[PDB]
Amino acid sequence: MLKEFKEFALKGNVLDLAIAVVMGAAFNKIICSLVENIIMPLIGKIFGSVDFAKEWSFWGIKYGLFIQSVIDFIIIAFALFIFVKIANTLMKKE
Amino acid sequence: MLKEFKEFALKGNVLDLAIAVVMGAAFNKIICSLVENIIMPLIGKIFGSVDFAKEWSFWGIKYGLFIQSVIDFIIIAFALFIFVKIANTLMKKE
Amino acid sequence: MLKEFKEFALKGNVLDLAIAVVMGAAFNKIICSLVENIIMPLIGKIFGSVDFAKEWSFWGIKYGLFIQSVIDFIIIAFALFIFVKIANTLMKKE
Amino acid sequence: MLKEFKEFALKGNVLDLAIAVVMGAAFNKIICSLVENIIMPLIGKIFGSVDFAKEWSFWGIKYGLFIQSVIDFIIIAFALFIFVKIANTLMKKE
Repeated sequence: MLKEFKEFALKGNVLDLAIAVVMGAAFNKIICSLVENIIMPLIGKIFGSVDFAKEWSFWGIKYGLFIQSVIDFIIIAFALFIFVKIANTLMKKE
Repeated sequence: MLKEFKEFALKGNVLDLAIAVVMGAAFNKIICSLVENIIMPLIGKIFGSVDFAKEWSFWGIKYGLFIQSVIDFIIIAFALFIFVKIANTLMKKE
Repeated sequence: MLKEFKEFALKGNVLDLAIAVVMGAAFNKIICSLVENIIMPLIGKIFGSVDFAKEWSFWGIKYGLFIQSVIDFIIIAFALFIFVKIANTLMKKE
Repeated sequence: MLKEFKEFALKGNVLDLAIAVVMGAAFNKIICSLVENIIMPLIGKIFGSVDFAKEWSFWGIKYGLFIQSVIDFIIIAFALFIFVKIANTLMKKE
């Protein structure tokens, strides 16, 4: 029940690690939820059209779709930006 | 077969790292399995209705769906809570 | 082109970090590929039947499906086990 | 509003951690986008055919599909390779 090799004691500071993977992932979603349902749309009805990458072919057929993922890598970073500042200040505790 | 640059020796303490990504992810699922099949439902037949976020439109159409992901970020954290305490004590070894 | 705040220099030892997320994830899949196409099946035609969790209902309807995810958390750990030992020794370099 | 146990102050250097999970994942996609839409195809119209793993059966029916995931683990590593070098030098700032 206590100290051998299969069971060290209680699941130690593996606690924060697990929390890392479990809450980081959870965080990941909120981040995107915002960008896919708010951000992307906004940028779409204002500053310009949404996307452009259904672009290629090349004596074979690669894709500019590559770029698209980057372009968003770019706007996906952004949402975090706007997230941190809007949240760092308006931190209400209920 | 031994020491150059492409092969250092044996796959060293990359061991725990791999285990991190492989078992953290695995953990992630159990966490959710609980929340999606037990927790969420419970909170649904008792303390109140499940969700509310199919809410928006805005001279364009963003979404409160944003919130939903957060609201769950909130309840997804919770399941971990109840998980740790119910498990930290009832730690049986078969 | 060099040292301000937006661009530090070259994408530094963020290199290993990126490699972590990019190759750990990649690893994650191989791990599972094995368990879903080899391991799980094996354990299914020999030591016994595959799974059991389509089990519940409870004056509401939660699920033992919860367990299933754990049971596999258990066998998903295993595949890593058998993976490391079978690979640590049979390390051929082509 | 300040220092108790539920709220430490402001969401501290959990900042980089979150950024890790949020941008590493984001990175992960671009990596693959390239390999699935450019790399894999290329290697397919030139150096040879794409894949081979729809291979097995074994007095039961396991799969070489196992290998496939590894083979790609191999080519998925590669794309990173070509990514870093093509990018480390052509680092333009707009």
